[PDB]
Amino acid sequence: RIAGVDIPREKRVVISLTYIYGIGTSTAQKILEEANVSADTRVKDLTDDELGRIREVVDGYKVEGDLRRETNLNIKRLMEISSYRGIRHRRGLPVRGQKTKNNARTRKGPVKT
Amino acid sequence: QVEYRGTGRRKNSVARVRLVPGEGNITVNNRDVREYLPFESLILDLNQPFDVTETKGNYDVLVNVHGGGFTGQAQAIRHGIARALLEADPEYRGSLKRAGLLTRDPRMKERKKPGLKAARRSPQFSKR
Amino acid sequence: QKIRIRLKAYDHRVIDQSAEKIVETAKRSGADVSGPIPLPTEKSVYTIIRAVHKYKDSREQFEQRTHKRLIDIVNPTPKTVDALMGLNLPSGVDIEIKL
Amino acid sequence: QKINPIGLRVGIIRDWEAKWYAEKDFASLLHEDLKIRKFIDNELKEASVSHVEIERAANRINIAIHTGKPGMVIGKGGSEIEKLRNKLNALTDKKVHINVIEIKKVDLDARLVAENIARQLENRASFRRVQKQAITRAMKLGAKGIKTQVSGRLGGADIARAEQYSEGTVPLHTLRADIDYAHAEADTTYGKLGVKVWIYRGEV
Amino acid sequence: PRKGSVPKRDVLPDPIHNSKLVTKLINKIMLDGKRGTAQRILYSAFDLVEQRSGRDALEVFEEAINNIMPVLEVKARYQVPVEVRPERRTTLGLRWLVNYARLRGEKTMEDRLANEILDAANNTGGAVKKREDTHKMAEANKAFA
Amino acid sequence: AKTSMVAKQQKKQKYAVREYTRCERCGRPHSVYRKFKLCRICFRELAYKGQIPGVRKASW
Amino acid sequence: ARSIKKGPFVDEHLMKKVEAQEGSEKKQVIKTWSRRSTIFPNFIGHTFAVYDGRKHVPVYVTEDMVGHKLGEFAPTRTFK
RNA sequence: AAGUUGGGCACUCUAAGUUGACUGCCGGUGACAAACCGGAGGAAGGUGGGGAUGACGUCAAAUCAUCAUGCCCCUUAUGAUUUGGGCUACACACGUGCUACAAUGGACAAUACAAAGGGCAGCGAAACCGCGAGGUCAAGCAAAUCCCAUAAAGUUGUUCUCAGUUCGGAUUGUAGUCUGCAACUCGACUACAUGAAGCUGGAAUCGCUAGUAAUCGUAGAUCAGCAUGCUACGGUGAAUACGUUC
RNA sequence: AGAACCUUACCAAAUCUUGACAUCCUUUGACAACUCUAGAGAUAGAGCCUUCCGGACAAAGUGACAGGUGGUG
Ligand SMILES: [Zn+2]
Repeated sequence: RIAGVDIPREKRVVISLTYIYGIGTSTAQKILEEANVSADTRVKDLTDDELGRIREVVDGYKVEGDLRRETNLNIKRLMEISSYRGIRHRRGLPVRGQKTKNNARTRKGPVKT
Repeated sequence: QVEYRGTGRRKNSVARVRLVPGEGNITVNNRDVREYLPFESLILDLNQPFDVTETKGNYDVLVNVHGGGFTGQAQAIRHGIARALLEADPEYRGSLKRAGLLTRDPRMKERKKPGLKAARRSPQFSKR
Repeated sequence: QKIRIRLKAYDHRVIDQSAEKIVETAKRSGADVSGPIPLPTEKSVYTIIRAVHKYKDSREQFEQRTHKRLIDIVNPTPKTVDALMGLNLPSGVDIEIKL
Repeated sequence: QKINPIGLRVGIIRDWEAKWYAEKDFASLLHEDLKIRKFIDNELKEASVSHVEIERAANRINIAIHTGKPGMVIGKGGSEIEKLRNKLNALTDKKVHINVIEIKKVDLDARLVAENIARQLENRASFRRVQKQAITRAMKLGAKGIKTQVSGRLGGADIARAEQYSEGTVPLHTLRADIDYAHAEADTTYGKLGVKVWIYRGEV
Repeated sequence: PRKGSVPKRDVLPDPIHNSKLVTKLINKIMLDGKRGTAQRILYSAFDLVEQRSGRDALEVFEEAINNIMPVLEVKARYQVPVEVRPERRTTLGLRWLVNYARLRGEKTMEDRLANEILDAANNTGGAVKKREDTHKMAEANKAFA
Repeated sequence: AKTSMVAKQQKKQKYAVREYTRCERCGRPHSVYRKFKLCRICFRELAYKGQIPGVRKASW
Repeated sequence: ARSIKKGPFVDEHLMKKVEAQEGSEKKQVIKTWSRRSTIFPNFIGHTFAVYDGRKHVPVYVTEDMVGHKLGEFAPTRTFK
């Protein structure tokens, strides 16, 4: 349990750390190398000192709830300023200049025939 | 010396093959055959001409082969070995021909046709 | 002490006859010539929509093939140089001389 | 639907009309040649200019005008040829040398026949009689085969159609055959009439 | 609209086993031209079946193909039954073997193929079930012959 | 092409990225080859007339 | 331009028009076609009538609008 | 260190000219014919494999926006210049494709084998800087010489163990690179995070008969920049064709 | 076989009427890259100022005339 989130017990530590929101493969490897820990050692077969070092490294990465709050604040700011990206966020359409005549499902939800 | 030189071709692979009196070792581009080729089936095919001529292990092979992929270069080597055995002894012509090893496989990659995805494959058709 | 002659032409016939002419001129002048050496031909292919409008699937493919010939003169002489520089070749072939 | 026979045979048994080489200023030389050809065509309309070959070397432009009326192009004292040369030198900074080639049998030249029939059509002759007489004289002059075609609003009719006549052999699919092909246009009061002529003077 | 029958291809014997049937099984397993992958898969499966049966891999494979080779089939026209050609027998046997092996639940294709050939040898495989169904429907439609 | 458009293409552009190629024989803006300064249509016509040195129909 | 090594882009005429009358507190509306100009902190508190294709939409500059383009607040297409 | 240079034109290769394949020879089926089948020889055998080549005609098929052109129409505008915005919209239906749903696989490290093209203000080697796309200096090269340019699939080792996951990579946030006067509408790519549907697809429907299909990369025209499209290249490399009832 | 501008033919706005482009006719040149000002620009205001051989060439005015990716395949 790191950053207030449990992680799979039987998964290798490097992969299992990615389950923390804000932690991916690259940052997981970087954290594991900073806090010296075997790459292939499973979290279940892990030492308390290693877990503490991992927590110490992780706490400063600005992940999980703080990261979610920051992303939401950015989205809200662009919505509030009345930017084009804000309008498209409000309308639930692609924001990065895609074509909406077709293929905009991940932003527009399921097809309404 | 006593070198028996020959050429082999397959697809876009050309193999200059020299046979010398030896113990059966095959060197390809200064590398062992069993390391150069990624499968033992290719080695067996290479040795097939020797089996046909009944001179297995009586020659060491030196190969300078370039072009194509691994199977193409292997079969070019086989063609070159058959040609070299022909040069060494004309009496092997019948056995090699019956084995079908003197033939230079003429199959090549067909060009792409304009208006087609490939040489033959055509775009998916849709009435209406 | 060598002179290179590079000939480029769209017609292999004209390039070959020009190469023979220059080789004969050099041999007459007295120099020794190694060649002609046919360098690989450079072929540029152009694919065009045959129709003026629509009809994508029908095409026409043209080519321009430039053939390349190399001549080496080994023992140059003032007579050889004068003959080479005074010799006139057909308008098709392009000749470059590197001394 | 039918390949242009000249285009099919160029580079096989027919030589290019532009005899030169370039690597860098290819486009500039090509469009220089095109403007030269356009100028010659506009200037020698009355002359029976069958065709023109252009070569260039040593900063010189060798023009070869194959024509059926060499006297008209040259002039009695060479004045016409000299004037053409001067105009070409004015158009192009390079120096132009012009040669004139005589065509003995204008009636066996596809382009000359096409232009003659187009001129008659503009004069409002019969699109059938013109082709018939063309094929007759070409065939009597030893042509192994000839084909003529005229398409458009033939007699001014609203519905455009095409009609053609032939005689002898014109093997358009034989790549050996040296078939002379030409297309011309009559600008009749009703519009464009397209004339096509194929001539096969035999093996050579 | 067909002039007649066309010449049939001839495959070379397996380099190690010298068996046309093994060569054609390798070809069937091959996907996208990955002949090397097919070869390694087949050899691993042969090793597994040899280990698990204590009997010759070629012998068990021959028994499996004999078990899963049909003798009658049905073609739409109603469905009329008809005999199966000797080469059609081998083709169908190999095709069904590979298909139902891929359909098995084992983790790896080598395990799937080994288990499927074992089940075919024991006469209790998916290919065996397919052959039984084909024979049953052929017998049911025997009248239309 | 439009005469005004051809003239505007020929004239100097205040931008440099604002330069585009037109066929120099007919003026078609699309499908113009750099080596010949011709669109595909004019290229075909002139290759048929044999007035493009060394250019012939291809096959292989 | 976008690359950091080059400074944020802005039309010289637009920037100088903004700078003019900076001291006076009676700042007026600036008509501009420069949808591409970046918004500098110097623009805060100003009103730009930005051309969106047919008319100049008024845009009021605030702190949160720094770093964006003037065009992002003058939509060009109309839907519903 | 290197075919790097001294030397050589053996080999490969390059490109001009030539020889070769014609049912030519042999045996069967066949009306001693044509042809079909089989065999020898041959690298190649039955128009060896492909390309170009498209008759007389059909559809008043397409194109007046490549070009040209009869007639009609506008001429203070239906002509012309400029900045900005459309052509990129988005409750929706269809065609063509790319990527996947995984273990014949994902990830990591090591190590091979192509062909065909492009390069003048263009190909940008090595070196240094940055994790990165890239930036600074800059050699060679108007080409069988230098560069683009280490191909990928593959092979060999470690790990994952059937899990919407170490699959999948849309979507979005932030931070950058490059081009271009200028990437908001509306470019490509890179780094970190975010990690959607999808676990092989109903009715129906498409391509393909061999170096083909399928898979894997590679190059080029357009082009400042922008390709899952198009046009070409090669690596690995199948299955089946009983038959003409539908 | 390459829509951010250009392309571009469409729209808004600011602008021109022998015209963005061509031939003829009268005058005759120093035209015009270049720097300043006002403009989103296209453009307008004075300078600077650099060319030219019986005439190429290039500017100003006027009338013929230009122009159309407008229609009818
Ligand atoms: Zn054109």
